[PDB]
Amino acid sequence: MQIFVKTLTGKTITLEVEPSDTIENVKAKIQDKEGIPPDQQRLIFAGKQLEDGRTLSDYNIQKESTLHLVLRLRG
Amino acid sequence: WNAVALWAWDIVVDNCAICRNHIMDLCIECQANECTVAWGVCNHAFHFHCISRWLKTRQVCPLDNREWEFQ
Amino acid sequence: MARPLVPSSQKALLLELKGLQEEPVEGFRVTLVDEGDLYNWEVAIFGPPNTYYEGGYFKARLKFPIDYPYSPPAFRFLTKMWHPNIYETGDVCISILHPPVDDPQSGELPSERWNPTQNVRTILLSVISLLNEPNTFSPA
Amino acid sequence: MYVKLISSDGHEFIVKREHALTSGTIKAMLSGPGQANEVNFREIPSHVLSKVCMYFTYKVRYTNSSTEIPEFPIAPEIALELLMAANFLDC
Amino acid sequence: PVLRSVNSREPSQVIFCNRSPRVVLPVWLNFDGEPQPYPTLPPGTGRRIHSYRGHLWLFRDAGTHDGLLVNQTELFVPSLNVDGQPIFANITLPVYTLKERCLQVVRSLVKPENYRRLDIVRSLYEDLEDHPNVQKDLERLTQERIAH
Amino acid sequence: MSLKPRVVDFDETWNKLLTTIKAVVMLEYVERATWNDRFSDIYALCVAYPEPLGERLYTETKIFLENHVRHLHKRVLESEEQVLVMYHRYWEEYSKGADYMDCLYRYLNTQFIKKNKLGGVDMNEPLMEIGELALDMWRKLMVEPLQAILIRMLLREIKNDRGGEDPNQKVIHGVINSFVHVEQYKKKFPLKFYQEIFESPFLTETGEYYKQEASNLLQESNCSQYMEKVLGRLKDEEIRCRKYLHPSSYTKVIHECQQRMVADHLQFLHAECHNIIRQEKKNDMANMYVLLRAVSTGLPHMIQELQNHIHDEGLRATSNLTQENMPTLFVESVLEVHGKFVQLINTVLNGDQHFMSALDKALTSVVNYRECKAPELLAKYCDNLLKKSAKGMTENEVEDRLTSFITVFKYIDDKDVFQKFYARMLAKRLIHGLSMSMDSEEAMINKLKQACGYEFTSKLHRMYTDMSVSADLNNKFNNFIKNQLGISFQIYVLQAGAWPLTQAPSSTFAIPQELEKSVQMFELFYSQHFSGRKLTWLHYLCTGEVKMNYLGKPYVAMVTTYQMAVLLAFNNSETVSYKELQDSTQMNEKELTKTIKSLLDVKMINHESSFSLNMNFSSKRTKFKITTSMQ
Amino acid sequence: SMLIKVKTLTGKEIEIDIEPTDKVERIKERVEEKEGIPPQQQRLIYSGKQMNDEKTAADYKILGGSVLHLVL
Amino acid sequence: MDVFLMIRRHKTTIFTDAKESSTVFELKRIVEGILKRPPDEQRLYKDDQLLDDGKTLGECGFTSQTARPQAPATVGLAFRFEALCIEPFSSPPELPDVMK
Amino acid sequence: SEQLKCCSGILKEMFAKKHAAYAWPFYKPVDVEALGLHDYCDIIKHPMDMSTIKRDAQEFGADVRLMFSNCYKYNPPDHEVVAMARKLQDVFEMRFAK
Ligand SMILES: Cc1ncsc1-c1ccc(CNC(=O)[C@@H]2C[C@@H](O)CN2C(=O)[C@@H](NC(=O)COCCOCCOCCNC(=O)C[C@@H]2N=C(c3ccc(Cl)cc3)c3c(sc(C)c3C)-n3c(C)nnc32)C(C)(C)C)cc1
Ligand SMILES: [Zn+2]
Ligand SMILES: [Zn+2]
Ligand SMILES: [Zn+2]
Repeated sequence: MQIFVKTLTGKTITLEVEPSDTIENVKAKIQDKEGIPPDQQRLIFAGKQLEDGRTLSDYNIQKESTLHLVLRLRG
Repeated sequence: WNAVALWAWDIVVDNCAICRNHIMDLCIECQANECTVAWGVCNHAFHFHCISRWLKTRQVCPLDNREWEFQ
Repeated sequence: MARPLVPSSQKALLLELKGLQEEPVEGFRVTLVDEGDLYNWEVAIFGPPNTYYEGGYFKARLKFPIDYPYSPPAFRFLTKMWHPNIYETGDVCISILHPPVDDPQSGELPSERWNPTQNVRTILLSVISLLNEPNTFSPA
Repeated sequence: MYVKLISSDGHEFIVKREHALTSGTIKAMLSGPGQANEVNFREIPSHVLSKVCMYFTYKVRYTNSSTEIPEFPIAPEIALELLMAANFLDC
Repeated sequence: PVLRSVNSREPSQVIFCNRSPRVVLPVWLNFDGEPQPYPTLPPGTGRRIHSYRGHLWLFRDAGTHDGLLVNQTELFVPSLNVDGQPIFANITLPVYTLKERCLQVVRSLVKPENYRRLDIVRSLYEDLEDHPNVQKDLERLTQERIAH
Repeated sequence: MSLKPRVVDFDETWNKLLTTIKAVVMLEYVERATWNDRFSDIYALCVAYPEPLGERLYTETKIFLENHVRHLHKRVLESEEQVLVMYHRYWEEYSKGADYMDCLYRYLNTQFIKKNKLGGVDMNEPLMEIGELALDMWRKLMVEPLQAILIRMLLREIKNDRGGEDPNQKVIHGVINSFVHVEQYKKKFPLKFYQEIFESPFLTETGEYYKQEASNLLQESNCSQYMEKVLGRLKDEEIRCRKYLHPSSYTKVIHECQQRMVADHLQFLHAECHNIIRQEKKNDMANMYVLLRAVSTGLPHMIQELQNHIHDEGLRATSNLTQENMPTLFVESVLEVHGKFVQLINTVLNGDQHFMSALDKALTSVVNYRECKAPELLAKYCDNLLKKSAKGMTENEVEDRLTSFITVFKYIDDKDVFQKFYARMLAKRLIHGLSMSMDSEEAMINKLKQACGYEFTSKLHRMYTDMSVSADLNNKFNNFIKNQLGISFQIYVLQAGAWPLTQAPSSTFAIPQELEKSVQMFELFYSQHFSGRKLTWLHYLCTGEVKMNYLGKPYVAMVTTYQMAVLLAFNNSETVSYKELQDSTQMNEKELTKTIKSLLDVKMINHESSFSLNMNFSSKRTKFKITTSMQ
Repeated sequence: SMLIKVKTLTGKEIEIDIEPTDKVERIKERVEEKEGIPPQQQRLIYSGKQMNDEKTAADYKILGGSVLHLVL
Repeated sequence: MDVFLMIRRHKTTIFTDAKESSTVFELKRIVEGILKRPPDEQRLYKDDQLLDDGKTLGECGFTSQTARPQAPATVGLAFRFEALCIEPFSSPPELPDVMK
Repeated sequence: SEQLKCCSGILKEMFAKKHAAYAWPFYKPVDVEALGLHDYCDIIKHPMDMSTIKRDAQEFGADVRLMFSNCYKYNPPDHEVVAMARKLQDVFEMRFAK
């Protein structure tokens, strides 16, 4: 499938992944496509944090959707 | 004859994060009137005028958490 | 008649507002409280579906410093909120809104700290994420 | 426009009715039938009616404005009679 | 009470100048609304005072408590100041009804108890006896504020 | 002077004042001297010595008023059938009185009633200053007793007025306003006696009577006449209310009539709204609008019906069209529908924004109609307007047509397909020169941008900027060459993301010697003057000058690069076969076939096939250019 | 005459056509005419400001293609 | 600068006002409004000497000091011709024995 | 020169609106007549104020310390003025140390 990814640099990109790829794999692909290490990457969809240890099917994200990438946050 | 050959390709826009302007276009501050483009260790492209201010405010790249250094 | 010189911070704020309007961000809307004040913007926060805040409407006030984007703007929720990372006055404790000052004792990385590369949309997304995943390490 | 009050000894006191209408009882005496000018009476001596008229004039001239608004002196001798007359005229 | 000094803790400076021939003792309303006395000011005598922003103060006559008009209103509210210059409040007299003014003259010229010594009816004896209490004025002001 | 304390024979003094006040209250002339003498005696009574008789004066005046108003009630009863007029007379009497006899007792008010008003354990009636006492007792002993009879007769009088009669307006208004005068001097409520004792009965009965009248009109005449007579009734009712009632109830009475003549029959009105609008009966449409505006639930249904009619009319007018001029006929039908119904709404429906919105929705549905066909036709129409084929039209006419096209396109829902057609149309117009006016194209682009943001126009804006940039770069290259190839320079470079005809070639095409030299010079100039993304040579569009010296007269044509190579291939021999030409040109088979066909059509060349140069080829002018027929 | 889309929480972009001088009440009623949401249970959000039922759409600086926020 | 006056004849008395710079003719016009005998019939004095129309009240001795609102001055009256004559008011009462 | 510039910057920061919530009482010298403090002059033998302050940075530091100490000694320990003075002095000491 294909998804939409937005980086902090304003430019927009898309990634071709299946419903079997893991969150870690998606983060690695985003890092390869942009130039940000996975440690300082965070994917947000529908106002919810994307756990690294999961799969796209877990959040039920289909093709043509959008994913928001932000920096590291804490309390 | 006219013929056609165009664009002499040579490799993204590398939009600066601090100013949000184009690489070819001068920085936001320089627009109001020699704005060189400075690249960091992570290869991120940032204008010299905004890169110097960011470094002065804090010695950390805006996108990556690593140090800012040229080639 | 030369037009008044647009400040760099004002131009950056206008560009950010234009980008946000051209690319709507789900879960919130950003608009200026007063047309003549580009440093005072009103943002509406809507609870994401499938969360404890679903169906909620909490207003927030964003104030951008004169040195923007060098310094992160002040973000505080207008509607009364009870969260470990939200103070009674409405201030939001987020590493993104913290100044880029190297604080070894804080435990927050400079990369997670506020940077010029950050944006209002990114700050709103981080706040929304924290609303559902509050950090109890340093409750405010 | 001018009402002609009257005292005991026979004095006739003429004054603008717009001033004289600050006293409720004179306003009543004028608002009745007949026309109600001339307004006669039973007690007041001229020496009390004169002071009441001076109060009427003062109440328009040197008050209701930005100013010092001085005290209009009242002789201690006339105090009782003028108090009773002010009670009657409701001024 | 509805009329009470605001405990904002914000410094405020003022001056209460007496324009009426009477001696005026500035009155201060406390945090709960209870009147609080202040040192008297001689007729034509004025000075500076210290009071936080939002304070509610009134005026009174030195001997008879006869009402005095401060800044063309029953109460004066001092705001914050600029450059340390105290606010300027002017005390001036109201427009007395003749009964009330002659009553005030009788009270000034005859001591507070000697009213029944005078040669008129006991109804106006009763009027004489009423030295205006600040409580009645405060209640009337609260009612007027509620109505308006 | 004033009035002195006195010992007073209360009985005789009160008897004298009693007869005197009697004389004045009954309107009997009384001298001002005597009246002020009564004032005198009243001061005395209220200051009486040794003790004040003010209390007994008040009690005796209360008894006097009770006696008097009871007298007047007995008099009204005795009046039998003249109650309205005689009540009005007594009311004028007693109101003027209790205005006078208030000022006269005003001293007593101040001294006694204002000073003792409250208290006592028993819930006794509070003291009332003389004005309040007089009016309240008038109430309590003339109105409350008769309230039913007065209501009945006043209702009957107003009913006569409705039936065409004209009873005494002054008397009726006075009798209806005394119920509100008796309200004066009490702070509790301003109008409650009148509201709850007249307005409510009168509103009930007027509602009943006009519901009956609505039944009569409906059963008697048709829908149009019914609306007209209902509007007439409402107007006459407003006049009647103004004449008779208190102003606070005008709204309530008119609301009652509207509710009982329109709202409680809205189903028939809605059912016939279909017929009225579908029959474009303008007068009844206006009446229906005015009446249904008075009911919240009315206007939405008429909005729906006008929406449906506009939808159907547009659909019919646009589908019944001939296929000869589909774009122009489509757009003209849409605009004529729009104008007709905008004029109709402004003229007859008061220009209501709701019906304007209905018109907009209906025309949106029509302009997105399909079996998309409508965006296709609209794109074709704007294209045709801008092309050179619109012969005879001036620049102002083109601008007006563009404004109309924008007005029609504002409701185009299929923006994606519209832009898809428009990008190709505009690009073809620009590249081949078919565009009638580049300034007009820029104006249309600006209108589209103002309509739908820069994102929507990105493609067309980029295409126009690219045409301008190609022209500017050609000028700059000419300047650079002059600042230092056998033929001029005219070639195209485009971005593949907007231009739809960007079918870049890939075969090892061999450009002529002059074309190759010019390309080398242009590339050398560009390498130092600019940089960026790479693009393939769009030889299929570029045109250049080729000289045919073999003809009997000189002729030079600015022809396509592929066409130029094909023509130059003839330099080897007069007759050339397809295989030899393909080998010489190195061009794609489809491109070579298209070039051969275009050359045959132009008459330049004549027909495993073989072709020979046309020695009879001629042109209108010695110097000319060939059109890009390689789209 | 303008074209706007009312984005719902799920993600369905409801396209509606309004006038430059339209009213908030009419804009809300349009959603019910095409979405079914009653006008009494709609709270439009635009530029972080709660849409008022009295102010016209021109006071909110609404332009073509603007995404509107509707919360039930 | 205003001047207030207590015009008088016999034991009758009147209350009006004026400006210091006002002419005696203007004051006679005021008396015409009062009486209402027109100015020509009037004949005015202060204290006993006849006034002149052209003279301003300031010239005649009226001043904001001499004719203050609480103590309005006195003007004489006579008509066209007859002499002047003024008499005082009634004597006030006696102070009661308690205030003595 | 550097010490004087740093002292001027610290004074400007103190006078800024950022800390005006607590620096307001010390903007100008205390007005004895307005405050009604008969013994204020006897209590404080050397009055000072931020406006009055506005050899080296040591002199400025000593003046600021004396100004703070005057109010600290005059007012009771639990005074709102004392609390505001302490709040301002915290930032002043932080700036001096930095
Ligand atoms: C002579 C006169 N004639 C007609 S009126 C009058 C008069 C007018 C004003 C005053 C003084 N002002 C007041 O009493 C004001 C008026 C009214 O607004 C209420 N009020 C108060 O002071 C009230 N106070 C407040 O609302 C704030 O409460 C904190 C309580 O402490 C107030 C003062 O303590 C009593 C006497 N001590 C001082 O004044 C010491 C003085 N305090 C302060 C001081 C006082 C309070 C605060 Cl929060 C901070 C600093 C002070 C300074 S300098 C300066 C500009 C100030 C304000 N200061 C320094 C340095 N060192 N000492 C001081 C009250 C009734 C609770 C005492 C005295 C007489
Ligand atoms: Zn970097
Ligand atoms: Zn930059
Ligand atoms: Zn720069």
